[PDB]
Amino acid sequence: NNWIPVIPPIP
Amino acid sequence: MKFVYKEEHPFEKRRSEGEKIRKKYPDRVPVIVEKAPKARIGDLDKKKYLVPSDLTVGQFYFLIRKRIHLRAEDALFFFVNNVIPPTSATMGQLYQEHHEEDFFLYIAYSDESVYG
Repeated sequence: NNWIPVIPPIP
Repeated sequence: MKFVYKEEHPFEKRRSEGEKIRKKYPDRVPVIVEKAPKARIGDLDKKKYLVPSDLTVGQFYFLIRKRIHLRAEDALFFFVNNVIPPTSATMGQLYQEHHEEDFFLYIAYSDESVYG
């Protein structure tokens, strides 16, 4: 399938 | 290891994909996440994750917790090469030590803390 990119949220 | 992803994609295909992704995103690590066998815990809709190197294992725990819709009370444990990685380690350190020959990092998850 496709890749799930992750983005950390800022505090 | 006992991962379904390795039984649906041959090694040559996985290694080629892993080498390109590590070139396209040198600040990210490709991670394959699957449920450990005999585990009693919810499933994961997607198993391929591109994770920033500076994300900690504790932050990935929480991210995975939400995708499974686990409560904060419910247990969740990661296993890399049959060892539970420390929550204070980053995904970059974990990848650098444990990445397999296809340039993927493999993580199993379970409700149990004992290998398993």
